[PDB]
Amino acid sequence: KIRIGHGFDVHKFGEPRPLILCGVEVPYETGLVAHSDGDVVLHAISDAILGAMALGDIGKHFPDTDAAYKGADSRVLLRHCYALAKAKGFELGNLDVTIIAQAPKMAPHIEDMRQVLAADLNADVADINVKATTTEKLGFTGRKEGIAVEAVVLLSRQ
Amino acid sequence: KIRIGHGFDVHKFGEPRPLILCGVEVPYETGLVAHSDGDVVLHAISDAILGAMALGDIGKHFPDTDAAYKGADSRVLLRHCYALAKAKGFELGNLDVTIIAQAPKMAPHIEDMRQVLAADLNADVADINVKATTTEKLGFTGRKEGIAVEAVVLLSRQ
Amino acid sequence: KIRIGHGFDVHKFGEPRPLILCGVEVPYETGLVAHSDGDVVLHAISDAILGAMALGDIGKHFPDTDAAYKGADSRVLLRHCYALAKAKGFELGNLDVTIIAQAPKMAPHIEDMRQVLAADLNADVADINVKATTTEKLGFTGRKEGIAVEAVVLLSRQ
Ligand SMILES: CC(C)=CCC/C(C)=C/CC/C(C)=C/COP(=O)(O)OP(=O)(O)O
Ligand SMILES: [Co+2]
Ligand SMILES: [Co+2]
Ligand SMILES: [Co+2]
Ligand SMILES: [Zn+2]
Ligand SMILES: [Zn+2]
Ligand SMILES: [Zn+2]
Repeated sequence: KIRIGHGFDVHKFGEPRPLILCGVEVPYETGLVAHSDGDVVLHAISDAILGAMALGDIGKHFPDTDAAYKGADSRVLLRHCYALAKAKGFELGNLDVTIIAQAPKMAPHIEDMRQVLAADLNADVADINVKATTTEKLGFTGRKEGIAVEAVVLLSRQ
Repeated sequence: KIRIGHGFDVHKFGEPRPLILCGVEVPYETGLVAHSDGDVVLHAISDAILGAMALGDIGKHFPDTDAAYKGADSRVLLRHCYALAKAKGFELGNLDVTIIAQAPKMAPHIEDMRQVLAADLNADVADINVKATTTEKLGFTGRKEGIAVEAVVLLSRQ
Repeated sequence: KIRIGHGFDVHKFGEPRPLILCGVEVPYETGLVAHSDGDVVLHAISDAILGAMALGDIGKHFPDTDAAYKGADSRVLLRHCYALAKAKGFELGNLDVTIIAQAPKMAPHIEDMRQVLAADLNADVADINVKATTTEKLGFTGRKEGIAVEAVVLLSRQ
């Protein structure tokens, strides 16, 4: 059995702290506003994994009303979601992620991001893709208000 | 054979009628503007199912220019789409849906929404996921101008 | 083995040149700004194919800093991407594309667009779907500032 999932997340720029994206610190003038560490990339991937498994979403599992998650490293959340999939007998088929951001430039960090995911998903990096595009100065990402991320995943029984 | 589909839909708030989302009435000051009942969630799912089967989209099947479909119940339209899939020998593998909205609050309604889909797709609820995220006040969804939905589906032969 | 991919692209209107979408000239008062011919539909599909194969994105393979791609017909880029998949032992399972645009009207062009893809992907048109939706005058698409495209693909080992 193969199961599909989709994730989507957005956070706004403006938090004076390191910009951590897909577990990688990317140099920038500001960071992302969030309850947790603000890793919008890992959140979208986590929601895709929960989604594929019909386990709801990260708002259910890791609520922003709970101080337990304040400033949390989002790799902990990602690993929890993947562990739920593994406990149900599934593993990664393949993952494809699209970072939608006007800045910063993602290209120098893509490989480091793929390696974070290979480690946390106990996967071959050949089964993991991270991409980036701008929206050519259009919309909220084009105005540098924040970053959006889309992810799709296939999980397979084993 | 397994086949993938993707749906995306948006409607604007402002129509003085019940807000029906994934077949569930959610309390809100206004409803969604559309030719049919405005159920942006079922529309996106419908387009994902039509899309997986290479049958076009809801604009083709249930045209905005067509009086038959003025105020149409979107559960009826979803079931039309799924019946076309079944006629081609396919059934639901699994479905994951992402509601993108600042308001209303979706969490209290998720399970009711899943149960609507399990009934309308004659499917096990374990194969159906409905998620929601805000965009942290960014973009037209973040400003409560309307609601966006993304959906992905896998259909399998039998 | 089956592999999933997702692509997303946006370009802004305002280049005085033919509007080429999914390889098809669509009448409109202006075209799209881009380094290549600006075919946002083929770019998104290309990124889905690269993504499924974990080969990065069109920014990596066809950089905008490189004059070799200036004005390039985006069918060349799509064919390169698909050829990489074929070289790795994969072929099209099925493809579903969503053009997100307030104008121009896509419906008259959908079948021509599908035929471009059936040719370039050496595929049966029954495995190829192209959809369109508006965002009901919301956001940058709704304001007719540009066009966005989402695509999902399933590739299967040959
Ligand atoms: C946010 C979202 C649903 C992203 C999914 C992919 C995407 C950007 C699709 C194109 C249509 C869209 C939702 C545009 C957003 O305009 P905007 O909200 O950026 O416009 P505005 O703030 O300039 O009105
Ligand atoms: Co979120
Ligand atoms: Co629509
Ligand atoms: Co792009
Ligand atoms: Zn988040
Ligand atoms: Zn609709
Ligand atoms: Zn492009």
